[PDB]
Amino acid sequence: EGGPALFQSDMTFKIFIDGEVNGQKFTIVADGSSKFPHGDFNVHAVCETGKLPMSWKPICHLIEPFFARYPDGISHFAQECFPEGLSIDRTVRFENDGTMTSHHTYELDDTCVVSRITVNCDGFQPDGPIMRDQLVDILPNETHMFPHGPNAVRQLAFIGFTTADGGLMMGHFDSKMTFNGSRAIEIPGPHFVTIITKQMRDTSDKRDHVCQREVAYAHSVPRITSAI
Amino acid sequence: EGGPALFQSDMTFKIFIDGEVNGQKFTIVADGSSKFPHGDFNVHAVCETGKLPMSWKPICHLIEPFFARYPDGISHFAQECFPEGLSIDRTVRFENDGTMTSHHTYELDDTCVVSRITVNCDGFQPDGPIMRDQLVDILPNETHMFPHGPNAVRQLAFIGFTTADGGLMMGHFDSKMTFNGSRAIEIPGPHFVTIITKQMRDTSDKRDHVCQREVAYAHSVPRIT
Ligand code: NA
Ligand code: NA
Repeated sequence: EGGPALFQSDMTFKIFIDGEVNGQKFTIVADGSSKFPHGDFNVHAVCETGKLPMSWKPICHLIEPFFARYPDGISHFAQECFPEGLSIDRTVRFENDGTMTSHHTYELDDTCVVSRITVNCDGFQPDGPIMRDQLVDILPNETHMFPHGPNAVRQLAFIGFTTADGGLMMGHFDSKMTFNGSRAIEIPGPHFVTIITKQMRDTSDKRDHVCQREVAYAHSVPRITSAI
Repeated sequence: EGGPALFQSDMTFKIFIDGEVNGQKFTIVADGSSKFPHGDFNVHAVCETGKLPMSWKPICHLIEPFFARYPDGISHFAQECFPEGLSIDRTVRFENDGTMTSHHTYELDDTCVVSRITVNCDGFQPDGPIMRDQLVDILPNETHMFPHGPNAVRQLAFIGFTTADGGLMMGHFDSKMTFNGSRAIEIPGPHFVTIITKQMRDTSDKRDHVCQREVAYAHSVPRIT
């Protein structure tokens, strides 16, 4: 198409995140592999600035939409964007807490996808559960994909995180993916991507790091053909 | 006898809506029925005041969470609320347009659930697709249900409506359902309700007559173990 044809290969990825939270700079490098048919892959992410100043949990969406698994009959926008690439502009606004704003660029180097992300995490509560590292898991969710003009798609999500006291920190996620090239590209109709995420810490790597697994896949719902 | 045991049969409902959009007052009355196991049901609505002064599409969510079909390992909060009843306080904020704020109460009379709702639709664009009636389809959604303390559940959704010119009007839906009793109630863990809606214009004359069908069912999504 021929972006989806490229993704019939096994691929690797590398992510460079330049971040700040409340004025304190951080750097994360991440890398991984994803074999066809994709939709289930791990990432190894390391904080290169010593110790991450906030919970690793909200970093989950920063550390590969083209590795989601799409069925027959839904257009896979992120994959169609290649070989030219795509950018992402994203907001995650946490209730009673700060807002993460990011800019993502993706380029293809043969079968490696290289990602550069700058993120500003501002207005975060120093005595809240993100900065106190009191977030215990990431709730699986049904993200909503929408056409967004001729060259973009918008992803909306409610991303929950369970707190150590058994409460819930809710992030309002709004992400626009934009095609970088001049050709016309097939914009999918409204659909969903289900995303399941889990982070783990091992003795393997001694650096501050997570190993995160994501299962991601697209689906539609049966439409109803009359009101009887 | 309480909760889901009250919903094992065929049931009816009646809805009274007291509304305004940009200060224009309107009244809707609606009824329908829902047969066990529920999850697929019709409503028939009439604007008692004549012509609806806005699109009927954003009214879809006002004109029955207890008629969603719940499977066996998810507690069906809205059913569990009965006989005491349930309230809903809900906002739907539309991008580049108005906000609908509604307050619902639900009461069970035998096998009929009666609903009384006030809605305030404020700040709507007189030249936007809501007020100009240029919304065509209601997109299906995956609404997100969360526990919300020991007596409530919060439902979050992205409710989109396509416009005639192929655009999208997006509503941010935020809704709290609260038990009005003193008994301890089981609060379900995080889950989803899939909702598929279709609205039909009916033979009207003096009053708008609209029919709506909704398929709604709960499901809960993998975890990684
Ligand atoms: Na499509
Ligand atoms: Na449950």
